[PDB]
Amino acid sequence: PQLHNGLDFSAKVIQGSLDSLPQEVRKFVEGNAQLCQPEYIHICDGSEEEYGRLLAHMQEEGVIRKLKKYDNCWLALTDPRDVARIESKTVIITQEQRDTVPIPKSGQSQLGRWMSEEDFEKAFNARFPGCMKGRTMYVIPFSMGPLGSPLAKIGIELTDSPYVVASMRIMTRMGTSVLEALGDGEFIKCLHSVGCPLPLKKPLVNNWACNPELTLIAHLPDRREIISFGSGYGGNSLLGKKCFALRIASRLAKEEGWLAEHMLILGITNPEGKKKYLAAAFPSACGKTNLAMMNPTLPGWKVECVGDDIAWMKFDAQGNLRAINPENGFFGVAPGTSVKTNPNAIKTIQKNTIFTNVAETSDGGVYWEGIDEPLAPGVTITSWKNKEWRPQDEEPCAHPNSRFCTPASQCPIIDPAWESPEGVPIEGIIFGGRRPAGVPLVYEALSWQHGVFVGAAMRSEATAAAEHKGKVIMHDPFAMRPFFGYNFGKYLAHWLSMAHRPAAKLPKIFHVNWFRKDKNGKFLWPGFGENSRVLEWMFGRIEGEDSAKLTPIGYVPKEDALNLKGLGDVNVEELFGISKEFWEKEVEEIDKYLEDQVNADLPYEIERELRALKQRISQM
Ligand SMILES: Nc1nc2c(ncn2[C@@H]2O[C@H](COP(=O)(O)OP(=O)(O)O)[C@@H](O)[C@H]2O)c(=O)[nH]1
Ligand SMILES: [Mn+2]
Ligand SMILES: [Mn+2]
Ligand SMILES: [Mn+2]
Repeated sequence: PQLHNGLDFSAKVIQGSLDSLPQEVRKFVEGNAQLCQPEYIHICDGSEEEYGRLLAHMQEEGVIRKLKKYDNCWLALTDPRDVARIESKTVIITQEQRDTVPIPKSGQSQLGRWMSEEDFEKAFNARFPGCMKGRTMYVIPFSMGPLGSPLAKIGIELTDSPYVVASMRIMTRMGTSVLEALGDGEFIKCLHSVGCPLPLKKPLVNNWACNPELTLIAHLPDRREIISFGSGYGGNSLLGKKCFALRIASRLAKEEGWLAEHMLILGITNPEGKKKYLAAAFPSACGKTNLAMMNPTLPGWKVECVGDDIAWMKFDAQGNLRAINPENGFFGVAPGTSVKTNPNAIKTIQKNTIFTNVAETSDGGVYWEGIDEPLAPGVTITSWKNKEWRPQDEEPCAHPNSRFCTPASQCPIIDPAWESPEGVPIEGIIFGGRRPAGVPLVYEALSWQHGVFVGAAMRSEATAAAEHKGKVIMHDPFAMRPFFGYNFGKYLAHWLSMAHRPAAKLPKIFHVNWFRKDKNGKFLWPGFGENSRVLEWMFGRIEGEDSAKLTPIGYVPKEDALNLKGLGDVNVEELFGISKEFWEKEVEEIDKYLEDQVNADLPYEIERELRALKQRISQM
């Protein structure tokens, strides 16, 4: 009810009907409409018609450009201040800090950013009231995972950015069919605003609405709410990806007995017609997308992509670990993507794809560093800064975090079961990162508990994913450091508890390093499609082949166990060398890290593995 006309936003709905929404969806929409005060409300139906008008609208506003060279591809150029997912502005709200992060022993926690309810209410009320003035509030009903899938979860994102709507249509299942599937069911509440109410008080750069100063990405697992303000870029605004599928989801999985992980999923078929599914957790910019879409160099081997970033996993009745990709597309880094590195990505992004902050060629194409493709005579390049760009300048023409947003269905090697609601059985889990020294090409864990320790001990050199710079080696256990939804110590115990499941078929756990370098700073391993040779060894090890040698850090391939034909010039000694001096140092850093960062919440079995690894090394 009401005594005036300030609560019924029906007159501002320009597509859809507040009446057709489930009760709790309407309250969520109208309540924030009253708080944010949008000029219009647009309930997305996910149709092609809506998508086409949205793109046309953004093209008329100067928000996106049409890439004439390709089929329905578009380029967005962001404010240079809003070009990446901001980890320092990402917080998780719980009544108790210990629910979100372990209480460090000495210093500040790297496993998460906790904020109290009281502090968040002050930050929230300082940002959102009236933040959508003069703008349209889009209502995105989206499903993470195939509709009707047992591991699928439904969310509603409210946003004032048509760029977010278009991207969410690619990255999720979005439209009217989700509302019908949701019914009166529970849903994750996602609220997003670029934080630029009209009239504008700060001139917009590149027609990119954003509020860097007030940027804040908040998670409230207890209330099932994601609240993001100030940024329109990727992980900050596509709330189903990191905020939902990893942070919120990891907490739900802990409660409900499954796993939400930062893992690609790929199926691999060998020359004998046997096919296995693998999952791999690498930190950002460490090769998940290249591995998941690999073009294998070994004849008779086939790699198929289920997903390249997020895996939701759960043991089924038979004891198999089943995984689904909850996403609907790929949001991959553009630079470095070439025909020789990731030809399957090139084939995917040639249509129905949105590019952000890559360079544009004069003939309506895209360009970026590492594309490894010559341009025709006369073709000029416009940088992501919307300026004439020559290869002689030091400015890269594409931002290092530039992106393509492409539908997964267009991947030529998309797995025929990538949308199966039952998921795919995982028989192996891979951990890895950028280690320039010490860590061999591949080793296999000695047990489940050691495997969990291997994931917890993961380290990798600073890349260009968050706001980290320089050449530093940091910890990123399970490749989840930016994404833990709850106490990491409890996360370890959750992983360890899977070994207690009856009839559980635990997958083998491997650790790979594509990035070891020699004394000259040159990669010892060619990588890319050649990684199929490493997958072949894992494949045989899962079948039980006696191809492993025992070392202090785990099992490594026997001599001549790796198919190295066609290479031969590879320095195998330095590539699999295990140095006592290096690993003595490695255990100590892991020890100091786990002791400080996990402290009282470190499971004993993890501490035992650390002690056991320290002992085996000391006997070298
Ligand atoms: N040396 C080497 N580099 C790689 C390999 N795979 C990927 N890369 C590089 O790592 C960067 C990011 O790769 P990407 O697949 O997007 O990583 P993701 O963010 O985990 O999906 C790209 O620029 C690639 O050139 C590899 O096997 N060897
Ligand atoms: Mn990722
Ligand atoms: Mn990627
Ligand atoms: Mn145990």
